[PDB]
Amino acid sequence: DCGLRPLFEKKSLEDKTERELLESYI
Amino acid sequence: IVEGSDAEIGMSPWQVMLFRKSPQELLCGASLISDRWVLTAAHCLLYPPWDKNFTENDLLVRIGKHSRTRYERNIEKISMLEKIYIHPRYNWRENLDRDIALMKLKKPVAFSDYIHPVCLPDRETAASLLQAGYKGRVTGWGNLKEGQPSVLQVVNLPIVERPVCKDSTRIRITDNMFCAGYKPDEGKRGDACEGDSGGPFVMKSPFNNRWYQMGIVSWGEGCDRDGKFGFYTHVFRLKKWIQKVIDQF
Ligand SMILES: *C[C@@](*)(O)[C@H](CCCNC(N)=[NH2+])NC(=O)[C@@H]1CCCN1C(=O)[C@H](N)Cc1ccccc1
Ligand code: NA
Repeated sequence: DCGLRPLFEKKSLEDKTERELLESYI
Repeated sequence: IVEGSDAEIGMSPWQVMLFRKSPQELLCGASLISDRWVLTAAHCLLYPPWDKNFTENDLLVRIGKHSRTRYERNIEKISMLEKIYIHPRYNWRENLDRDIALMKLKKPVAFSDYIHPVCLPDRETAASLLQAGYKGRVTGWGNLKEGQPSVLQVVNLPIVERPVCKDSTRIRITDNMFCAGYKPDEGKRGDACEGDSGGPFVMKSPFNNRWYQMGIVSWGEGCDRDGKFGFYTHVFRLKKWIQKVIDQF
């Protein structure tokens, strides 16, 4: 049980800036 | 954290706060890697130049804490330390090479919506995510300027090329560190700052949707200065030692 957040990943919900992270991977 | 934003609740559930017991004082950041293990920066615990050399007994840790002023009663947890472990080759005399320490909790903490561990990088996750330009995320209750926040602060910063890191400072850098942040050309700013050491530099894996801690806020010169970059302990480079103290006798 690591790297997955109950109020986010477990809920299939993105926090507000993580897409900034995934986009940087391009 | 300089030029960061307020963290949404539950956004960084592995966030840990290292406090001085007597008297109460927030010392550094840290991160939860298991129910009994907390990872942090060696210098947060041992640094003679600053008359710093703590013992388990001198400190405590707070987890699931969303406010420095209020006490989310059934949310946050306070755990005492049972043992501190500082990397054997931590070089505080020169460049803070191997600025990493492990703290074993007296008793296990219970995971919740507000508390959960961050994953440690495996060989291939690290080979794929550790690329300049790729952004990671740094969190911390540290200084807002070279200024203390009421909410955990977070900043997304790109990993920078080793040569660029090396040329940006006179301090001798090692393979055990990496730097991140924007270039003056880039437009955006942001940086960790004094107080934030020990806190995590994390990245989300596109492969499995999980967050991994790639760095530990280690050092810098000033905060958010153009041409400068914050330095972090390379977690994967030190994975062998982490496992060693963790899996022992
Ligand atoms: C303990 C941490 O809170 C802190 C993090 C500073 C981050 N800076 C930025 N802008 N990202 N670390 C320190 O303050 C360390 C500990 C010892 C002194 N130090 C420094 O960062 C000095 N400013 C530079 C330095 C001195 C000696 C060895 C390495 C770096
Ligand atoms: Na800078």
